[PDB]
Amino acid sequence: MAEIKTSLTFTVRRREPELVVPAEPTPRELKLLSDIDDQEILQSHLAGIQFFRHVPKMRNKKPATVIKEALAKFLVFYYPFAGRVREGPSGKLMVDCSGQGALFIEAEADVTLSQFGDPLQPPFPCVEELLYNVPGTSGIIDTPLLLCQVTHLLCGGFIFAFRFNHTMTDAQGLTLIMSALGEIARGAKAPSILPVWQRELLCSDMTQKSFFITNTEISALRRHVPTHLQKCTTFELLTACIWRCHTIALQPDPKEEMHMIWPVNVRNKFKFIPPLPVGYYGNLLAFPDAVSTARDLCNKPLGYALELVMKARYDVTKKRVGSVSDLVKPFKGPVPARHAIVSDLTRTVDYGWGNPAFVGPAPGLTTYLIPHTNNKGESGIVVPIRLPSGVLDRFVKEINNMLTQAQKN
Repeated sequence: MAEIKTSLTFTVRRREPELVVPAEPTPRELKLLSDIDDQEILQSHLAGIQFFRHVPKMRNKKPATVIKEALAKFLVFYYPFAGRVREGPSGKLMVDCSGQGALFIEAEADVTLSQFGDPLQPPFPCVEELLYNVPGTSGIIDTPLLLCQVTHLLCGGFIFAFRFNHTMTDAQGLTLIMSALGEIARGAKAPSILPVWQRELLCSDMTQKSFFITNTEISALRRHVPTHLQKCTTFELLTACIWRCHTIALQPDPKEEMHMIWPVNVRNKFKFIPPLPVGYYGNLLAFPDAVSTARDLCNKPLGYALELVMKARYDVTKKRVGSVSDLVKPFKGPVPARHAIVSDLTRTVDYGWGNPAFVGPAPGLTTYLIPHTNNKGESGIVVPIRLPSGVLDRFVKEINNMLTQAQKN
């Protein structure tokens, strides 16, 4: 199984980050975060990256400057994104909407869009520099809720990176919000969709390796499972494989309980009554939780883990009509420690330079299924696994063994 090493590196020069406040005074309120965006597993950050080719007619305009000023005007409507989150009484998190400002970095990079390769595909080099981690930012509470970096290129293109605080929205929200920002950058005076905020309706020694698996091997793994389970998604399959291997490789007590947790967006999977509000941009995620004992995962074939993953998916999606509060629920209980997390990154913003050349995303195991078409014309999936060297080599060994077999028969 191949490793993918990023072989591009460049200087980045950044100015000092600036607080962007809404261009117009906004309401000073104390808003509540819903019970979905409040849950522990979602108390992280959520990151994205956009690549824009140079446009000659846009020569008189500085993308950082258009975007920064757009941002001011955008924060007028999305004024929670200029607030800080913090601890309510009891154990609930709220947004202090006082226009403190989002963070914005203007940067330049000694490199050109072309030097990234054909095509633009992740994982990207030097991303830690494209979107800097200003010290005193990475906490959930009392930090800016949005951090964005515009970095312009020697070729006249530019990269736009952004990190949202994940208690405020999810990837789908991000899409809406990014489009809103784009229309305001593009001359509009209001987003096409006017945002609402009604989160009450939802209350009541480590080493890294990235691996490419060709659709060849995926095909093999598919043909090596029970036919009644052969119709799964390739995400489902690969997550089965990772749960299985990570557990074997983790060398834990055969009695330990093993959890395989992933986000599933239910914005468009359920038909809600009452419907959702038109400008809702709160978190809308179910967390299927596939469990098994260590020893069953290790002793049984991949079909056991796979079947369990699909029963998990179904169980969390079983009901398809009802209220949000009945249909969408937090992850039950304290997220375990033996858990493993997998996000699916397999499934049109314009600021004046057109649509992006690429647009995507920057103690237990947390990994991503990243689409990646290879050097020679294989679609496939890149998995950025990171573990301790002991665990990590054992993880590769076991996943390699499964690979050899699945095709070799």
